[PDB]
Amino acid sequence: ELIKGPWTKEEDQRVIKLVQKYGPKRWSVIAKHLKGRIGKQCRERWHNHLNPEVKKTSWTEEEDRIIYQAHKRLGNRWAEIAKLLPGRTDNAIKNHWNSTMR
Ligand code: NA
Ligand code: NA
Repeated sequence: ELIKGPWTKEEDQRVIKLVQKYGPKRWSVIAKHLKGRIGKQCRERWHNHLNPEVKKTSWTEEEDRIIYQAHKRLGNRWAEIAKLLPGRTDNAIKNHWNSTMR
């Protein structure tokens, strides 16, 4: 019933299209359109990777410290580190690191 593993480009495209239709808060409804994926999965894929919005251009020291400790722990695993930062996607973190923390 439920599928696991990597998100395909087709699935990512689908989530974006459905968010435009239902908005960023009917995750269970959006999930009905994706084979084997549930609301929670779609929600996290959006907030941790797909969301194109930029709401905060500055970073706090608390965020930097979390990234630094996670990097020592895991290395350059942006997708995993993104799970630890409430308002950041993996790409946001990757760029912040290479231009300010590296
Ligand atoms: Na589904
Ligand atoms: Na995040």
